[PDB]
Amino acid sequence: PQITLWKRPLVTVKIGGQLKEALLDTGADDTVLEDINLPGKWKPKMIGGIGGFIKVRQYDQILIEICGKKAIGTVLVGPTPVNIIGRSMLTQIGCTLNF
Amino acid sequence: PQITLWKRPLVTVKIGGQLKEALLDTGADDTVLEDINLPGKWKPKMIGGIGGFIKVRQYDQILIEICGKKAIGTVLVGPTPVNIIGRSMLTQIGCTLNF
Ligand SMILES: CC(C)CN(C[C@@H](O)[C@H](Cc1ccccc1)NC(=O)O[C@H]1CO[C@H]2OCC[C@H]21)S(=O)(=O)c1ccc(N)cc1
Repeated sequence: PQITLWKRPLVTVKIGGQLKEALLDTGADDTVLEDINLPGKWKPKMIGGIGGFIKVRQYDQILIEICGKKAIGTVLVGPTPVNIIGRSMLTQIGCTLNF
Repeated sequence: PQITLWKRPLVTVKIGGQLKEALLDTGADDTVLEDINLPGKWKPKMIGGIGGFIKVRQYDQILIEICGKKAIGTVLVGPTPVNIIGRSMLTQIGCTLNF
Protein backbone atom coordinates (compact mmCIF):
# COMPACT_ATOMS: atom_id res chain seq x y z
CA PRO A 1 0.00 0.00 0.00
CA GLN A 2 1.14 3.48 -0.95
CA ILE A 3 -1.08 6.11 0.69
CA THR A 4 -1.47 9.86 0.12
CA LEU A 5 -2.10 12.35 2.94
CA TRP A 6 -5.18 14.36 1.83
CA LYS A 7 -7.06 12.61 4.65
CA ARG A 8 -5.89 11.16 7.98
CA PRO A 9 -3.88 7.95 7.42
CA LEU A 10 -6.18 5.72 9.46
CA VAL A 11 -5.70 1.95 9.37
CA THR A 12 -7.49 -0.94 11.02
CA VAL A 13 -5.49 -2.68 13.69
CA LYS A 14 -6.12 -5.96 15.41
CA ILE A 15 -4.73 -6.21 18.93
CA GLY A 16 -5.57 -8.78 21.61
CA GLY A 17 -8.56 -9.94 19.51
CA GLN A 18 -9.97 -6.40 19.43
CA LEU A 19 -10.40 -4.28 16.31
CA LYS A 20 -9.44 -0.63 16.45
CA GLU A 21 -8.65 2.18 14.03
CA ALA A 22 -5.38 4.03 14.52
CA LEU A 23 -3.39 6.79 12.85
CA LEU A 24 -0.16 5.95 11.07
CA ASP A 25 1.94 8.64 12.76
CA THR A 26 5.53 9.36 11.71
CA GLY A 27 5.73 12.10 14.39
CA ALA A 28 5.17 9.55 17.20
CA ASP A 29 8.07 7.56 18.63
CA ASP A 30 5.75 5.07 20.30
CA THR A 31 2.35 3.47 19.68
CA VAL A 32 -0.37 4.78 21.98
CA LEU A 33 -3.92 3.50 22.30
CA GLU A 34 -6.82 4.62 24.49
CA ASP A 35 -9.77 2.29 24.04
CA ILE A 36 -8.21 -1.11 24.80
CA ASN A 37 -7.47 -3.65 27.50
CA LEU A 38 -4.22 -5.58 27.44
CA PRO A 39 -3.69 -8.30 30.00
CA GLY A 40 -0.52 -8.79 32.02
CA LYS A 41 2.12 -6.67 33.69
CA TRP A 42 3.02 -3.14 32.66
CA LYS A 43 5.16 -0.23 33.85
CA PRO A 44 4.10 3.36 34.46
CA LYS A 45 5.44 5.98 32.05
CA MET A 46 4.68 9.59 31.12
CA ILE A 47 4.79 10.74 27.48
CA GLY A 48 4.60 14.29 26.23
CA GLY A 49 2.95 15.78 23.20
CA ILE A 50 1.74 19.19 22.11
CA GLY A 51 -0.40 20.15 25.14
CA GLY A 52 1.80 18.59 27.83
CA PHE A 53 1.89 15.08 29.22
CA ILE A 54 -0.20 11.99 29.91
CA LYS A 55 0.45 9.00 32.19
CA VAL A 56 0.47 5.71 30.31
CA ARG A 57 0.75 2.02 31.03
CA GLN A 58 3.68 0.62 29.06
CA TYR A 59 3.02 -2.93 27.81
CA ASP A 60 5.95 -4.69 26.21
CA GLN A 61 6.13 -7.30 23.48
CA ILE A 62 2.56 -6.77 22.31
CA LEU A 63 1.43 -8.30 19.00
CA ILE A 64 -0.43 -5.96 16.67
CA GLU A 65 -1.66 -6.63 13.15
CA ILE A 66 -1.84 -3.37 11.17
CA CYS A 67 -3.54 -3.47 7.81
CA GLY A 68 -2.93 -7.26 7.92
CA LYS A 69 0.81 -7.11 8.71
CA LYS A 70 2.24 -8.27 12.06
CA ALA A 71 4.50 -6.43 14.48
CA ILE A 72 5.55 -6.99 18.07
CA GLY A 73 6.68 -4.28 20.41
CA THR A 74 5.81 -1.67 22.94
CA VAL A 75 2.28 -0.42 23.21
CA LEU A 76 1.41 2.45 25.51
CA VAL A 77 -2.15 2.59 26.92
CA GLY A 78 -3.47 5.88 28.18
CA PRO A 79 -5.74 8.88 27.62
CA THR A 80 -4.63 9.82 24.11
CA PRO A 81 -7.36 11.60 22.12
CA VAL A 82 -6.60 9.47 19.02
CA ASN A 83 -5.10 5.96 18.70
CA ILE A 84 -1.65 6.29 17.13
CA ILE A 85 0.80 3.82 15.57
CA GLY A 86 4.30 5.15 16.19
CA ARG A 87 7.66 4.62 14.55
CA SER A 88 8.59 1.64 16.80
CA MET A 89 5.85 -0.30 14.96
CA LEU A 90 5.94 1.51 11.59
CA THR A 91 9.52 0.23 11.03
CA GLN A 92 8.33 -3.36 11.51
CA ILE A 93 5.71 -3.18 8.79
CA GLY A 94 8.22 -1.63 6.36
CA CYS A 95 6.59 1.77 6.38
CA THR A 96 8.46 4.63 4.69
CA LEU A 97 7.89 8.28 3.76
CA ASN A 98 8.28 9.18 0.11
CA PHE A 99 8.51 12.50 -1.74
CA PRO B 1 13.74 10.94 -1.53
CA GLN B 2 12.41 7.87 0.28
CA ILE B 3 12.87 8.02 4.06
CA THR B 4 12.78 5.08 6.52
CA LEU B 5 11.56 5.60 10.10
CA TRP B 6 14.31 4.17 12.36
CA LYS B 7 15.11 7.74 13.36
CA ARG B 8 12.82 10.79 13.59
CA PRO B 9 12.01 12.12 10.08
CA LEU B 10 13.59 15.52 10.61
CA VAL B 11 14.04 17.81 7.60
CA THR B 12 15.44 21.29 7.11
CA VAL B 13 12.86 23.96 6.36
CA LYS B 14 13.34 27.50 5.19
CA ILE B 15 10.61 29.90 6.24
CA GLY B 16 10.73 33.69 6.18
CA GLY B 17 14.51 33.58 5.57
CA GLN B 18 14.99 31.49 8.71
CA LEU B 19 16.30 27.93 8.82
CA LYS B 20 14.67 25.42 11.12
CA GLU B 21 14.46 21.65 11.55
CA ALA B 22 10.97 20.12 11.64
CA LEU B 23 9.47 16.68 11.91
CA LEU B 24 7.60 15.29 8.91
CA ASP B 25 4.46 14.28 10.81
CA THR B 26 1.64 12.29 9.18
CA GLY B 27 -0.30 12.39 12.48
CA ALA B 28 -0.49 16.21 12.37
CA ASP B 29 -3.25 17.91 10.39
CA ASP B 30 -1.36 21.21 10.27
CA THR B 31 2.14 22.63 10.55
CA VAL B 32 3.12 24.00 13.93
CA LEU B 33 6.35 25.82 14.73
CA GLU B 34 7.77 27.29 17.96
CA ASP B 35 11.02 29.14 17.37
CA ILE B 36 9.93 31.59 14.74
CA ASN B 37 8.37 34.87 14.20
CA LEU B 38 6.36 35.57 11.09
CA PRO B 39 5.28 39.04 10.20
CA GLY B 40 1.77 40.31 9.58
CA LYS B 41 -1.76 39.45 10.63
CA TRP B 42 -2.92 36.21 12.23
CA LYS B 43 -5.94 34.64 13.94
CA PRO B 44 -6.14 32.97 17.34
CA LYS B 45 -6.67 29.21 17.40
CA MET B 46 -6.31 26.35 19.87
CA ILE B 47 -5.01 22.93 18.80
CA GLY B 48 -5.10 19.72 20.80
CA GLY B 49 -2.77 16.76 21.03
CA ILE B 50 -1.56 14.36 23.67
CA GLY B 51 -1.52 16.36 26.91
CA GLY B 52 -4.35 18.69 25.91
CA PHE B 53 -4.35 22.01 24.08
CA ILE B 54 -2.06 24.93 23.24
CA LYS B 55 -2.91 28.44 22.02
CA VAL B 56 -1.42 29.24 18.62
CA ARG B 57 -1.24 32.09 16.15
CA GLN B 58 -2.65 31.00 12.80
CA TYR B 59 -0.83 32.52 9.82
CA ASP B 60 -2.26 31.91 6.38
CA GLN B 61 -0.64 31.64 2.98
CA ILE B 62 2.88 31.21 4.34
CA LEU B 63 5.68 30.02 2.06
CA ILE B 64 7.84 27.18 3.37
CA GLU B 65 10.61 25.30 1.60
CA ILE B 66 10.89 21.76 3.04
CA CYS B 67 13.93 19.79 1.97
CA GLY B 68 14.16 22.22 -0.99
CA LYS B 69 10.54 21.94 -2.27
CA LYS B 70 8.06 24.82 -1.94
CA ALA B 71 4.63 24.85 -0.32
CA ILE B 72 2.25 27.62 0.64
CA GLY B 73 -0.29 27.20 3.36
CA THR B 74 -1.27 27.62 6.93
CA VAL B 75 1.37 27.70 9.60
CA LEU B 76 0.53 27.69 13.28
CA VAL B 77 2.98 29.36 15.69
CA GLY B 78 2.87 28.39 19.34
CA PRO B 79 4.48 26.49 22.24
CA THR B 80 4.85 23.11 20.56
CA PRO B 81 7.74 21.10 22.04
CA VAL B 82 8.94 20.08 18.52
CA ASN B 83 8.48 21.82 15.12
CA ILE B 84 6.13 19.72 13.00
CA ILE B 85 5.23 19.68 9.29
CA GLY B 86 1.62 18.58 9.00
CA ARG B 87 -0.50 17.03 6.31
CA SER B 88 -1.69 20.34 4.79
CA MET B 89 1.94 20.92 3.75
CA LEU B 90 2.98 17.25 3.26
CA THR B 91 0.42 16.93 0.42
CA GLN B 92 2.00 19.92 -1.38
CA ILE B 93 5.43 18.32 -1.58
CA GLY B 94 3.95 15.04 -2.79
CA CYS B 95 4.67 13.16 0.40
CA THR B 96 3.18 9.64 0.76
CA LEU B 97 3.39 6.71 3.18
CA ASN B 98 4.44 3.40 1.67
CA PHE B 99 4.44 -0.18 3.00
C1 LIG C 1 3.84 16.30 18.35
C2 LIG C 1 4.68 15.07 18.05
C3 LIG C 1 6.16 15.40 18.20
C4 LIG C 1 4.28 13.90 18.94
N1 LIG C 1 2.83 13.63 18.83
C5 LIG C 1 2.53 12.86 17.60
C6 LIG C 1 1.69 13.75 16.69
O1 LIG C 1 1.54 13.13 15.41
C7 LIG C 1 0.30 14.04 17.24
C8 LIG C 1 -0.64 12.83 17.20
C9 LIG C 1 -2.02 13.23 17.65
C10 LIG C 1 -3.07 13.30 16.73
C11 LIG C 1 -4.34 13.66 17.15
C12 LIG C 1 -4.57 13.95 18.49
C13 LIG C 1 -3.53 13.89 19.40
C14 LIG C 1 -2.26 13.52 18.99
N2 LIG C 1 -0.29 15.06 16.42
C15 LIG C 1 -0.50 16.31 16.84
O2 LIG C 1 -0.22 16.76 17.95
O3 LIG C 1 -1.11 17.11 15.80
C16 LIG C 1 -1.59 18.37 16.23
C17 LIG C 1 -1.16 19.39 15.19
O4 LIG C 1 -2.16 19.23 14.19
C18 LIG C 1 -3.40 18.86 14.79
O5 LIG C 1 -3.99 17.81 14.02
C19 LIG C 1 -3.83 16.56 14.68
C20 LIG C 1 -3.70 16.92 16.16
C21 LIG C 1 -3.10 18.32 16.16
S1 LIG C 1 2.24 12.94 20.18
O6 LIG C 1 0.88 12.57 19.96
O7 LIG C 1 2.36 13.95 21.19
C22 LIG C 1 3.02 11.64 20.65
C23 LIG C 1 4.13 11.70 21.49
C24 LIG C 1 4.77 10.51 21.85
C25 LIG C 1 4.29 9.30 21.37
N3 LIG C 1 4.88 8.14 21.71
C26 LIG C 1 3.19 9.24 20.54
C27 LIG C 1 2.55 10.42 20.19
